[PDB]
Amino acid sequence: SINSRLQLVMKSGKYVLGYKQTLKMIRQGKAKLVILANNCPALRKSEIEYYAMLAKTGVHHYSGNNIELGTACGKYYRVCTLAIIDPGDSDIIR
Amino acid sequence: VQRLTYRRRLSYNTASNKTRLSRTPGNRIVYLYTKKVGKAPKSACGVCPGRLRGVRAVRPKVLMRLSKTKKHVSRAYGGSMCAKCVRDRIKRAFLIEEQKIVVKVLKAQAQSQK
Amino acid sequence: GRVIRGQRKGAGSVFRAHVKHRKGAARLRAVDFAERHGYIKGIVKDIIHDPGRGAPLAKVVFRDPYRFKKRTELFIAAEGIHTGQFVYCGKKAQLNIGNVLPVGTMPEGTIVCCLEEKPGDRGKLARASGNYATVISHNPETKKTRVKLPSGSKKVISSANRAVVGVVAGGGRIDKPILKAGRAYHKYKAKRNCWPRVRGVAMNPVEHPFGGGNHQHIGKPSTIRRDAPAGRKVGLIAARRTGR
Amino acid sequence: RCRKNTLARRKGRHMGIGKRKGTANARMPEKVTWMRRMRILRRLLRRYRESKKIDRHMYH
Amino acid sequence: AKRTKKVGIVGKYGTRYGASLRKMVKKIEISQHAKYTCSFCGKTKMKRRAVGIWHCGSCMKTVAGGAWTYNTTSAVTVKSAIRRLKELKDQ
Amino acid sequence: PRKIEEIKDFLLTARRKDAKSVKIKKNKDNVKFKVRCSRYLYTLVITDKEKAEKLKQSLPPGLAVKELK
RNA sequence: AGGGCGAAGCCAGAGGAAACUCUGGUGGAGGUCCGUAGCGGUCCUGACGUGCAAAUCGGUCGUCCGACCUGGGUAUAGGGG
RNA sequence: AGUGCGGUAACGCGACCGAUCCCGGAGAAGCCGGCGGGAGCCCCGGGGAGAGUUCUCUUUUCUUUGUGAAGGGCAGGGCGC
RNA sequence: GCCCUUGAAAAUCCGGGGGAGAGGGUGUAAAUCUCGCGCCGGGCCGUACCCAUAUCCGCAGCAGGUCUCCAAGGUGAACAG
Ligand SMILES: [Mg+2]
Ligand SMILES: [Mg+2]
Ligand SMILES: [Mg+2]
Ligand SMILES: [Mg+2]
Ligand SMILES: [Mg+2]
Ligand SMILES: [Mg+2]
Ligand SMILES: [Mg+2]
Ligand SMILES: [Mg+2]
Ligand SMILES: [Mg+2]
Ligand SMILES: [Zn+2]
Repeated sequence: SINSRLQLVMKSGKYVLGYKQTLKMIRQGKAKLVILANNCPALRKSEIEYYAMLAKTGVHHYSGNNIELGTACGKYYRVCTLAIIDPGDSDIIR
Repeated sequence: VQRLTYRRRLSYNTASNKTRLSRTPGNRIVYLYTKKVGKAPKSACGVCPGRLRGVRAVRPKVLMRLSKTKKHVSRAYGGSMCAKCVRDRIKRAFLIEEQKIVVKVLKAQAQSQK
Repeated sequence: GRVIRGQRKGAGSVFRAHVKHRKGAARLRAVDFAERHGYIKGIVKDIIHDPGRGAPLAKVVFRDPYRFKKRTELFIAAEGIHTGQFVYCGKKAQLNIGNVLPVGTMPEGTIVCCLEEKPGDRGKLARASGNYATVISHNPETKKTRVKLPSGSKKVISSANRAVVGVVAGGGRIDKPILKAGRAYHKYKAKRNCWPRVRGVAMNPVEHPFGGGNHQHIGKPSTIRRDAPAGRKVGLIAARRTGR
Repeated sequence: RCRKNTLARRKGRHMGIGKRKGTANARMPEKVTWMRRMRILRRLLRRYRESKKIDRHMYH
Repeated sequence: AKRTKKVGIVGKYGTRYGASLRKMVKKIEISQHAKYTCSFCGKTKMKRRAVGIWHCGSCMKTVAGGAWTYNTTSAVTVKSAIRRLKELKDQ
Repeated sequence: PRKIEEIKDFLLTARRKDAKSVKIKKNKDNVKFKVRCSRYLYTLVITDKEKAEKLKQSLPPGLAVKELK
């Protein structure tokens, strides 16, 4: 499961939550992975999906809706897009 | 106190018969009849509830008088559509066409395979 | 004596329908090559309220396939429709909700509404609010389909004639009590002059056949022929059985 | 003559139980009295915060 | 039960209309005024606009739903059946 | 009406074909110069008195120069 | 007009192991109450009763955000509306 | 070469070619509550000009004390930019 | 906030997408949903006064009826008296 591996990333690794910030992380070429909630707007997703394709970056569609993902980042707010810059000691990146 | 009367034969207080008080140089409070409140145009997108920027919200039969620059804005879809909905239309219309090309490529490979 | 309230509703006049603010008819798209052979795609531009109607409607806009021109329709909203959704329709339409396709295509047990009673009629059966029909069974030759209507009846139908998949939106309206007479008044005012209704027992015997008496009673049987001249046909018409 | 009497009303006069006809809430509406208070105390709080007297979390 | 023991929303109606009706209204009267979650953004803003039509204020997604609930049960059960049959047809 | 800010500009407006009366209001502390045209009544505020007295001479062919009192 | 009652939602504090409950606020619901204009028209079986009036007057009354009141336009005509 | 240019951008600048065709907007929206801003009026403290009172008291009490539209500037509101 | 109430049409006016066309050939052109200025025109009918305890309708200068706008000080919850 992905929730478990994220937990560790959020604890120990470096990361960034949200679309304005993750698109800046990909555009820098630092972002190693991009998680998308399922409810994300369709235009947004396809835009991000293209940005990863240009930057040769992983894109993982999360199983849950943006409330679940934010819950799954350990935040009381809700996150639709999340980039993983440096995982701490997790194998979120395979 | 100076009470006052309407200045036109329309007695009834209506959408048409709206007023305001004004002190003249003669030093008498007088009714002036007021012009209706114009609205800025809403977006062609139709989801963005907020009305458009950089347009003189004025009663539509005035627009006639106004200069072109007042009536619009320097952009593609200028003064017809909000920016956000343009820069989403743009990248949408682009990203869509890139996938149409990808499906065309996957179709052509499948023809060459078969 | 008098022409009774009831006979009078036929002359229209006061008892005609109130239709200023009504947003239009709630049809289906008309058939054409695209509908007939493939599937035309349109988008749901908005969902609307239509006075005197419990079902909400849906401005659905297509592209006319002959003139450069964006034609638009008023579908009755299938429940779970929303804006910025696409609404495909035709023979080769995908069997998902808010998607109008011929009854002959769609499998058995398939729930539909705004279902064409006769091919090309533009959507006549099951278009109320919480209502729908179910496609029972197909006869491939004869090109006919059996459909179970909300009344219970199991009507036979041409397999060509279309329907929107899914039930009608705004269901369970009638679970809420009205309470206030006022609330009744406000319902029928956006419809037609049919409300505060006076019982024929109340009336003098010139304006209704139950009228008169020293006691508010009917006096004759309240069941009645339907070979009955208009003016008597009052109470329970052709009532097969009458009680609880 | 009025002006003189209004000056009496300032001193706190002709204002006892037996010269009131309206309810207390009519005379000074409780809502308005509340509105004043919030608009005071809140104004005091955000002045304190914006002088670094009190921190974010205290303020809240 | 701060202000009322057992009327809540239907305390507006006062004594009127009878106990059963007012109890019967309390169910709907609650649900219809409820703010639901917009399964589109995920904010709690789905609010009935008029009968059978619910609007997210943020999402701006108007959504044909039930008369007093964003979803009827009927609609939900119909949805799943259609999805099942769709899969049965195409494979 | 229209206020003007350059002594030259008012001189150019006064020199048009459409113009006529160029009345002059000594307000004390101000000395305006109101020159009527077809459409607008142009005015020009000239705070100095000697500069106003100088301009007085600089209007051209025999216009009204109907000084106001 | 102006008042009264103070429904949902919201805040804090206190208790509760939880479920949740109490206390103080805020909030302003309603074919809600009082009560003006308005609309009406209970009683005095008052006045008047060759009247002011071919139905009026006085006090007293009902209602006063709603099946509210109301101008103009428009529809329905005689065994018909 | 030349169917204007500025701003990261919201957008800006006095003008800035253009048909049938198409899309959109404005015209074009219920009632009720609360709160806020702007005026008119009222109020208060004073300046003046004219009044009335003055047996005693009263720096008195009373009146009056202005700037149209249209432009330009600037507050002051608002913004789901 | 309320609605099993969701609360006008059209004339007219503008914006945008498109890009069929048009412009002159190195001092000018076509172009100004033209910017600033300049010139000429805007016909037809209504326009007195009353608008109500005396200009209206109730046979009358009839205690009846008849749609609106403006709306000072004091007392007072108050457009109550
Ligand atoms: Mg008019
Ligand atoms: Mg502009
Ligand atoms: Mg009777
Ligand atoms: Mg009979
Ligand atoms: Mg009597
Ligand atoms: Mg007598
Ligand atoms: Mg008399
Ligand atoms: Mg006159
Ligand atoms: Mg009068
Ligand atoms: Zn938009």
